[PDB]
Amino acid sequence: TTICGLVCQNAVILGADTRATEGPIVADKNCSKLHYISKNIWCAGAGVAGDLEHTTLWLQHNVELHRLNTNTQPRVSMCVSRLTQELFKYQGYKVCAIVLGGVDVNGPQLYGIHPHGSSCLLPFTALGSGSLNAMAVLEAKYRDNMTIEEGKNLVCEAICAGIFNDLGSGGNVDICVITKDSYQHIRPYKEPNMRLYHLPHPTIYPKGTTPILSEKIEY
Amino acid sequence: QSMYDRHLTIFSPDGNLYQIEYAIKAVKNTNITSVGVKGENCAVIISQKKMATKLLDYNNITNIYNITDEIGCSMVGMPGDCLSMVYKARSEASEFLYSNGYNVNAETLCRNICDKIQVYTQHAYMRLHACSGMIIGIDENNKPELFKFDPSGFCAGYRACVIGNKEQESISVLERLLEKRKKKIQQETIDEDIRNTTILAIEALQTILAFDLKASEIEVAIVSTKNRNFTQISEKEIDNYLTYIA
Amino acid sequence: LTTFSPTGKLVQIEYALNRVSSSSPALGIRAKNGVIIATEKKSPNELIEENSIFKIQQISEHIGIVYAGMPGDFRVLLKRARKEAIRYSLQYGSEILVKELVKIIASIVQEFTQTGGVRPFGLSLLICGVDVYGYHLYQIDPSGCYFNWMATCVGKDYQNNMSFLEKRYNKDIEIEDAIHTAILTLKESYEGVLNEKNIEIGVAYDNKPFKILTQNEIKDYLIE
Amino acid sequence: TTIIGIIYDNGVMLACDSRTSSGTFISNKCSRKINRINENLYVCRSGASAHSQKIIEIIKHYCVSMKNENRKKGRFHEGETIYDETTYDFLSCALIFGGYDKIKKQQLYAVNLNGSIIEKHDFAVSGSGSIYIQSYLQDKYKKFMTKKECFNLILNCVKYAMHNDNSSGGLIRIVNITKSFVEEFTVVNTQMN
Amino acid sequence: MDTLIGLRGNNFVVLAADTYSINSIIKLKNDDNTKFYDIHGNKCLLLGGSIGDRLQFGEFIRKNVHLYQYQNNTDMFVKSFAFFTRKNLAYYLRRNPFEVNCLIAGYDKKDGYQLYWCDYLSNMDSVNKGAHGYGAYLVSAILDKYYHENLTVDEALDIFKLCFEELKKRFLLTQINYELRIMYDNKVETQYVTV
Amino acid sequence: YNYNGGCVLGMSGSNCVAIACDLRLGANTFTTVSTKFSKIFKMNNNVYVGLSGLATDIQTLYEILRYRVNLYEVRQDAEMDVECFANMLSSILYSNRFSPYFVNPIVVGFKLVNYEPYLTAYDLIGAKCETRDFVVNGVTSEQLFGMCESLYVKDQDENGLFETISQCLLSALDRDCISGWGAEVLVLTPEKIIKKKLKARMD
Amino acid sequence: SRTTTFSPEGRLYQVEYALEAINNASITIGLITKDGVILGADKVFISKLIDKANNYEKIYKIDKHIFCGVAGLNADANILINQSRLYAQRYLYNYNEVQPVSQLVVQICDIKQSYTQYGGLRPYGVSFLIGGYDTKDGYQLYHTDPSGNYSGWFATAIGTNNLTASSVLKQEWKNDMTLEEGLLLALKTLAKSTDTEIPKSEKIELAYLTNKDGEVYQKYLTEKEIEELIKLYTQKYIKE
Amino acid sequence: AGYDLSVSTFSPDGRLYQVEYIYKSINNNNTALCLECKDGIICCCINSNMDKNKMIKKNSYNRIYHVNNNIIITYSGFDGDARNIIDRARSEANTYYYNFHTNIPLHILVNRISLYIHAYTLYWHMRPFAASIIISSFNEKDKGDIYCIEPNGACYKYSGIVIGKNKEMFKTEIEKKDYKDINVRDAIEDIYKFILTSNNLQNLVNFSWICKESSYEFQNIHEEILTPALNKA
Amino acid sequence: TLGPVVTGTSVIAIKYKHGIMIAADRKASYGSYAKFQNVERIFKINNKTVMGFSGELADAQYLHELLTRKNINNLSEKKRKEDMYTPQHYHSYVSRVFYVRKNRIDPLFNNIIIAGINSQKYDNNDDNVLLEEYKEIHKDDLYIGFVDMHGTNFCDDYITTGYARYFALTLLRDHYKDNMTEEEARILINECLRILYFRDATSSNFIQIVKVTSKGVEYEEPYI
Repeated sequence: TTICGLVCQNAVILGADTRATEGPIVADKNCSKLHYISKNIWCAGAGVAGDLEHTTLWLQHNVELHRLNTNTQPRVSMCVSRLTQELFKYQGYKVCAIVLGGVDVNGPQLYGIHPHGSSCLLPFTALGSGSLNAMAVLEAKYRDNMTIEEGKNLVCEAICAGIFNDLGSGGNVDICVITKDSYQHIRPYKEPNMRLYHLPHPTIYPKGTTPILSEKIEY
Repeated sequence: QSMYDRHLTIFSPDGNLYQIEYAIKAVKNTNITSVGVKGENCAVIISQKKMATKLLDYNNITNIYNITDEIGCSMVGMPGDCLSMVYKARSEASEFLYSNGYNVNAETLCRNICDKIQVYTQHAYMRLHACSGMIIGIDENNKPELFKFDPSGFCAGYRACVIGNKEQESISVLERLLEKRKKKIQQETIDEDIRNTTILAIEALQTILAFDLKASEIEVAIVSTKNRNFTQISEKEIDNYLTYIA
Repeated sequence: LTTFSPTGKLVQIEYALNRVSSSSPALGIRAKNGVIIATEKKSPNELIEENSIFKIQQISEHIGIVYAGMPGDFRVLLKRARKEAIRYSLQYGSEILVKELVKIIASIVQEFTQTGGVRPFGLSLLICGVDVYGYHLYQIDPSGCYFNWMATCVGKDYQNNMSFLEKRYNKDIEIEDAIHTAILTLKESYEGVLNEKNIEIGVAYDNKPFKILTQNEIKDYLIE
Repeated sequence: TTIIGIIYDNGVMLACDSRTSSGTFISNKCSRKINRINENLYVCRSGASAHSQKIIEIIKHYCVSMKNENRKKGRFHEGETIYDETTYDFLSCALIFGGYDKIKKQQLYAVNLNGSIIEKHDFAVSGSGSIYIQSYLQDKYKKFMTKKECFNLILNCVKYAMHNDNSSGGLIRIVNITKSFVEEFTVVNTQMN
Repeated sequence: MDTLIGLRGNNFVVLAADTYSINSIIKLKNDDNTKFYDIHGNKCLLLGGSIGDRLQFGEFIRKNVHLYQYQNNTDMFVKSFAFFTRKNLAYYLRRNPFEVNCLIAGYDKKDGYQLYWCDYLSNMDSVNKGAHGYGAYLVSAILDKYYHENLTVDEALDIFKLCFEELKKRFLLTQINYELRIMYDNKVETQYVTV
Repeated sequence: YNYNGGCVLGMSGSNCVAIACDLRLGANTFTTVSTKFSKIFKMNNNVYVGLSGLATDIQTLYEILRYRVNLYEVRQDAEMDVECFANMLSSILYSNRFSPYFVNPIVVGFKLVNYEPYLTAYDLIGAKCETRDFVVNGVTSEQLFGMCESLYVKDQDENGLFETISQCLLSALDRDCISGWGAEVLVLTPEKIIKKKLKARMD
Repeated sequence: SRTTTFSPEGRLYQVEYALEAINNASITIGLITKDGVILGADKVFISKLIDKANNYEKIYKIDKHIFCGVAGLNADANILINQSRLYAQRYLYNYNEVQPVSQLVVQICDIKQSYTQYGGLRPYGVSFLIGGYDTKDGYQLYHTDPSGNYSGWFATAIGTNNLTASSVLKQEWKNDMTLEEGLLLALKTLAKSTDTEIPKSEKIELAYLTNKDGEVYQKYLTEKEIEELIKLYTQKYIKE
Repeated sequence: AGYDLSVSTFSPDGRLYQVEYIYKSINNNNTALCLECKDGIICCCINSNMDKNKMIKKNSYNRIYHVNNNIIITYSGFDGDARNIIDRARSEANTYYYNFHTNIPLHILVNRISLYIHAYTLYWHMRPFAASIIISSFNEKDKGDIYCIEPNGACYKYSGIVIGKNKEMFKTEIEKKDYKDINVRDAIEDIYKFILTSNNLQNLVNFSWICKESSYEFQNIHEEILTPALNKA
Repeated sequence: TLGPVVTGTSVIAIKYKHGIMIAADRKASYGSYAKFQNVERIFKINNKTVMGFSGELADAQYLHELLTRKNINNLSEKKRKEDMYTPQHYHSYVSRVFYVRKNRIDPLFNNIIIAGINSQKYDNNDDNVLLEEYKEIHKDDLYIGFVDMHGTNFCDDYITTGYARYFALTLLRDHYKDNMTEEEARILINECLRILYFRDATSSNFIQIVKVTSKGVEYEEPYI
């Protein structure tokens, strides 16, 4: 669940892995941790995935409502200034490590919110279980004012470093660019090396020892 | 006869709220005018400094109230209703910071004021607030904004508007004063809007009030870019701009 | 406290209907590939900027609304309309249906008639938009009822304004062809012959998000 | 996460590191331990960074809603800090309030865990690394000083408080306060050797 | 604790219970107690648990059903009666404990004789047999050996005589007295027997 | 909790989905009181929910979910698609955040002229685990994930899917002790539904 | 005055005007057959610009087996339907079974009765023919008023011209009525109430329950009633 | 046609009736007075109610109130309704002292008292207040300032103001002498001369001065300075 | 609050013929060390009564502000010199504040000592809130009260709170005399606090001696 975030010369690139878990097993090999706050601002959070649902959808519509009240696009410091008002009252109830940021009237910001309520601006960060592995390769290859392609391979290596060097990670890696024009929901490096292919066994059709067949033909 | 204007939430046979209609006449009866005009990257409010109809300190009586350090506004009408409207605005604009982080926008402030005004209209809780004002202020888009609100719900917004007892004898004058700068010369913007808009603003007030417009009976405020403070222009600069009519 | 009358009709509601019968004319016409709406924007002068005062607002990315009465009430009902477009969008991840939305606003308007010490809403709404069951164009009455119209007007002098639509309307009209039959129902209906970018027109724009047509865009249709 | 507030002869200065460690890991490197309130007073908090951002938010809301209550250009200084104490009627956080005043020349005084009775202070210092320089400050600090004297004094103070502390900051911040409100955020980056 | 043996036939429903009233871990306040909560509409509710909570819930659900049986001239359906008391148990769980165990039994022309089991929590389910308390661990198995289909009503009394006698021999607290609530053909007799 | 076990597994064939659940409602952990407690419900004619967990919430959440659906269902002439229904369960469980609703639901059904599989998982708090492939939740989710991993073809026939889900449940139920006897599988096609109750190990 | 005050005659004022306010509303017909209850309607036409093909506001749906035909204030009708749908569902949530209509009208007439007794609010200018099927006593058809005094029936014709249309059902109605014969029976009283001889078919709407052990409860399309309208031409079950 | 009944009814002319009658209510009550001086702010209060009681104590009926040591408040009108505003004034000082640990300034108290009086005007059930309030103080650095609060808000800064039954009489007597730069010890003798013009030789005029460089705090009437009244000139 | 994070030292109140003598150091220890060494603890509450602390200094502002406010309210109704709040009133009121907190669990750890002159035979009918010879009192017009954090309240002739109860009170219970002179009282406390300098781990110099006489509330600052 390593989620990397950084800022390029004009946009912010996020990225994470699509593999949730329960502690000893794998939940699913594809669960897009990225989100859609609006057109010019995206979100990605770690921690418990249940509390992240009613913190993203709640923020998506509350920003959309505020976007329809005025006429301009929403600003990134308004939404972060609204989660803390709810996260403080749920200091031991709501727990989430959210990373979000997009283009607005100011530069491309990237805030990192803590479960207890702490939040501050950050030019590059990594949140999740294997966040330490993601921030490791990030601090060694982070130049200032890099191009979009210069940040695309960096966040790809930042997640790939958190894929092999961590247990609570895996699956594909999806990223997103949050430029002022539009967004991108690309899924590069979907590990197609294929070390070994499976062999599904389609069982034959004799019967399965069924005593009752209450078939119904409702339209 | 006993017509249908007793309560505030009761419609008339033709369909007119007469308690609101009488409240607008309260503003026209206070005989206090004010002009507001937005030009390029600036906007100004011109007060009148008159008692709402000896030993009164004239520096205290005014019709300009800053809601925040970025959004200023004027007030007219009854002095009791206009004072409480500022407090119902200062406690609202500051509430926007505590509930949304960013500073409140000028257009959102007027619409949030009208929301509370409309609530007192449909319900017979309290009396209407016999007041009006011109909310001024720049936004994040680096553009000036001006908004006028009547005793009823209104978020009109004008590039140049007059509030007060002479709104029926000023549109024919403000249109010409605005035309004296839009379709005229219009060379450039040398950030000398004060010498371009306020001079073409005080001139509009002199065309409305037939007096000599004493500098010690008028105070303006600017919210232009590079300033951003709703600063009340000092007395010496007001008297200096009054001589520019020649 | 808007009680009954011996004739069996609300008197405050009948008085409220007179207010929408003397305001700016609102007009909506559905088509087979979208719905259109129009409003005669009575410009009093050039001081009021057109981008501030509007008669066409949005509820979501697919719902358009039109006002026809008390301008001070053009925002309170909008706030509860957008709030209901969010409360339905929080639970149900999809978009709010127009029939599900109009039945809530009709219930909100209704509660302002039976409650004691309140005043009924002095406006008539025109909710329109793309739905998964085709297109829709509803009209909300200050009494609280709603009609599933096809092409209607609610402003001043609509007894004869609807007469243009009763004789110049077909069941299968495209959205581009319905624009000129709507402009004709505004310019050729009454005064306001100097229709030069003084009419707000919203469209469903053939299942795309709600688009508020700009002044120069309407100018292409205003030449006829 | 040390914080040092030294008074001048005319104004006051504040200093803070930028580390905010989260369980022997730096999650928000180069953050802002100090915070702005107005053109004449700053607030630099430390301790628990959980409820810290809420108290700074409530103070900013209660300052703007109070400065506009008087006029346009007059706040007050002591009035704002005692309001911060009343907000502790818990949230464990030590705060430092300092700034220029319209009545007295300058003013700097701390707010401990629950009681802000440290008025007329002169060398207010708090935080985790504050325990390592409470004696060094008591020796090199005279009564009246200059601008460059206090700037060179707190530079080594934050340096010594960072040379022997696990919560040592990265780039340190130094905020000045005067009558004209110079307030230049002089940021220094050199560390001890 | 106490046993609450219930068995549903095809045209009859029998209920069994202990007629002991255990006060503390030592003395018995009274023999031949009252655990059943007879309802007018051919429904026989039977609770099991602490005497205090076993009483109030038995009366909160009896009058609340007799009220419903009078607000409409009809009688409450047995399928609706079982899911109603389950809702009240789930309602009385987030606030108060209510350590009770119940067996809901009744009869209605729309579905024949029914029987419903429950728990301390709301675990309502239609069954054919089943018991409660600590005695269920020695009687829930004997019922499976003598549960042929189309049981006559007189056969179940011999099953309980083959079941109560086992409780007298292999249970910690040998319950001797027993109460039976037979519900054969719209009649609710009470053939309470000892041993 | 590990009390009153049960499991629910949802499969997604080519154009027909299927669900299965046990039926052994246990009083205590190691007890059996009933073998006729189905854990799948007909929320609609195109929406089938499968609940698993404590019985104090399986029946309660089904009564709440029916009351919320049936109320919403009559406000429109058409039925309720799974898209708007799956998002509802994430709201009911989150509204009951610090509430004891111990359930792990499974929502299957056609997404809609066309017909899509649309399987979805959930947790005790309400994390919408979207999955266009097989899905499972319950107390025996550990012995079902790997079980439905090496025995799952992408697209299968209507009858072929039933044999896959049959061996997927009969192998896992015989490996666990609390999720006992009974397997009311439920294969469903856009025009026909099939309710088969397998003959599992009665131990 | 207000609804709280009485009158020297013993009657009321607000509930009396509401009883007359529904007399100026469109008619609705109720009819119990030997197969299932059926209902009638009258779409008042303000203009020809309504949809007239997808909706109709005179017959609604309460539950999957309970349905009513409203008649009166169309605005105030939507509140009780939004209030009866909750009682028809709160009974299911509390007793896990369908709600009998005899226990529904009592639950809904009390919400009307509660308004004509306190609060100082206006009553509900609405009255409707609510019918359904139940396992306790088969098909039923009740009828509420703005006061709350509900009563069972076999056929009712509230709305406008009640006394004339109700007299049609005094003779032409029979104890044994099939579904097709009942529809033709209710079709004539729906047409002659508006002083016409044949319905325009871009008018009146009908509904029917006819529980086939599942309570199908099908409504009618503008094309399905054409066959019913044609059958009225040949076999005229006239005014009389 | 009788539109001045409730307070929420607006007259068709545009005026707000039912609140203008209160000015006719304070015009029949006893008067109060205050004025600026170069050494302090001397106050005054005449209780012209001698012809009916004549049994009250000499220095009992006092109409000079202070929220703390440096802000005085007087009444003009219904003495019962003014008690409620003083309770809201002292509570406003105490609430401001808890939240800010300092004395409440004048320009923030007057704006909070005027809001309290105006708030009761807006209600349809609560009757409006019937008391005009004079609020004054005297800073050490800055000079004094007198704020006058009448019904229906309207807080106005003055330099000398009289309100009561002779407001159109004493106003002409203050503009004669420039009181802005004289003293307090001489103005007190001049004030007693004005009362004799407009009605007996009685000590029913109780008043105190906030500043005579007497620690710049609200003192009492100081009877010894009041007894040498120039009763003839 | 919870836990005495910022404690205080102990004060000593002794009465004599000219007035009330009180003393306290300026050390405000943060538990294990001397964080603040220049704080005040002897608080002036009236022109005739004062009060001291011990315990948590942070839980004293919630008591100082709730007490100095009552003095201004009483001063605003001073229609006679006898209407001043006597020390008997303040001590009984403070005990009520601690008793209502004792009903809850939060007790606001403090051991407030209230001292003052309980008489009105010495003219002070003029108050100077914001800033010759002595007299002899009959020992019954001098009120010195103690208040524990549990709400225990009484009054005596010599009170000593906090940690000096086991040190100061012992030397002071036998050395105290009646009608002590001014030099006798200060020499008694000076020789008493010396014992509290080598034994108390949380104590220091800067003995802020405050005397309450029949003419005012003075302040002095020795250093031993």
